[PDB]
Amino acid sequence: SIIDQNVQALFNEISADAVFVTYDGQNIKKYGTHLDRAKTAYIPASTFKIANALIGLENHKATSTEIFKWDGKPRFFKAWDKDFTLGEAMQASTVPVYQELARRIGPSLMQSELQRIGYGNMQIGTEVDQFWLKGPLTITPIQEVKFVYDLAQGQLPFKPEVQQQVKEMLYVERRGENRLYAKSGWGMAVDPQVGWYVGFVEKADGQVVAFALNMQMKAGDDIALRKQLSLDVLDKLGVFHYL
Ligand SMILES: *C(=O)[C@H]([C@@H](C)O)[C@@]1(C)CC(S[C@@H]2CN[C@H](C(=O)N(C)C)C2)=C(C(=O)O)N1
Repeated sequence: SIIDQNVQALFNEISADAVFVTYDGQNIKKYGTHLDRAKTAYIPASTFKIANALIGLENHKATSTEIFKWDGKPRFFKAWDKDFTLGEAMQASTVPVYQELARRIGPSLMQSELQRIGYGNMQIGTEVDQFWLKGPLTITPIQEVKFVYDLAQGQLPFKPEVQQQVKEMLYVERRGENRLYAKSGWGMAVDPQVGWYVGFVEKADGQVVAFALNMQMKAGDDIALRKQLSLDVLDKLGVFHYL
């Protein structure tokens, strides 16, 4: 089609290895300059916040109303120097809040919950507040896309109210009837550094298009490029047209 061409021509602009995967419940579609990336496992980085919230709510280690208090030790960013709910930390990608959550879960529950749902290679090593940021946990774009697809459908192995709560922590914007949910990620502590823009689009007519951008990142890159590249693709596909 000409849709594909317009989509690929977008990537013909970008000088970084990238793949963009879509999943509608039937077919995987892959776009970008390095298609092989879709099958390659990278660290989830801050995309793991989705499964961290799920496991934590499912196992009574937090609620979506509980306030995670700033403990006075300044954080990497100044925007992180306050109190957060898990939903608020989800949009601000507040890492220390989600590290506290991982420490509340602990290594034994975290491991067995990840085996139970089959998330990536299901490997955490020895530091329970670090495995998604530096490894050994890794996951393919195809796996991320099918994961967030089931989330949107309520079909993950978690209580339906728990998926509903983490789902709405991901809500970004709606255009007329169509809803966009998304989570970004930048694993800087690894070589190569990996960028993520995972999420989905919920039509009003029930249908769901999950998506996963995965690209290589350089120190200094445009922190906004992951989201603006994904919205351009989704518009070129006709899944989430610009207004
Ligand atoms: C997660 O992947 C990553 C590490 C520290 O866990 C994290 C939280 C840092 C960044 S960069 C920074 C956080 N949010 C900012 C942003 O996107 N905007 C629009 C201001 C930049 C990210 C990231 O996803 O970019 N995640």
